[PDB]
Amino acid sequence: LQVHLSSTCPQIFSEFLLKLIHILSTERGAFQTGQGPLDAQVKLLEFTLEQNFEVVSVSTISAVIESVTFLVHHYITCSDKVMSRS
Amino acid sequence: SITSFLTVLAWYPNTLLRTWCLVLHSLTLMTNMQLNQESTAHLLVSDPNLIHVLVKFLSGTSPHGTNQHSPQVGPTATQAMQEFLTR
Repeated sequence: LQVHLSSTCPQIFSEFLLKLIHILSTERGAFQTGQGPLDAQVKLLEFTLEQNFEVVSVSTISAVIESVTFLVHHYITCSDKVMSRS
Repeated sequence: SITSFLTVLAWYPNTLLRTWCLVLHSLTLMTNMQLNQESTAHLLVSDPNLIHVLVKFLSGTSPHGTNQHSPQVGPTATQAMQEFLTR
């Protein structure tokens, strides 16, 4: 997908991918509850890292950053009471 | 006092399971109390925050759970909830 439409318009796809990120981390999302393929998630996110985000709209980046910060803060502060090693 | 506890529990997310059993134990203990003449059980049931706390309790999300293998609460919590509901 990236190699086929990067020539024309990667920006709109970047906006779509950020929309996916927002919906997967919103209220009652999959990421917070921990379900879903972990390997797929890490592969998509690492692939996302390599994209260029030059002309992405400010509103969607602001929405995704606020959502992820709230989720991760509530995760770290309310972290688990035990931890098991092998 | 009861309204304050129920609203803060319903509002507060990520309440641990050990705290959940402590809460359940205290709720049995407080329900044994009378108030000074409608019953306390009717008051506790009437408000919807009891729905919200029970939904949180029975959903067993555990959003910090690195070990979400068995969402079971253990026999102690099950016996505590059963006696509570019997009350």
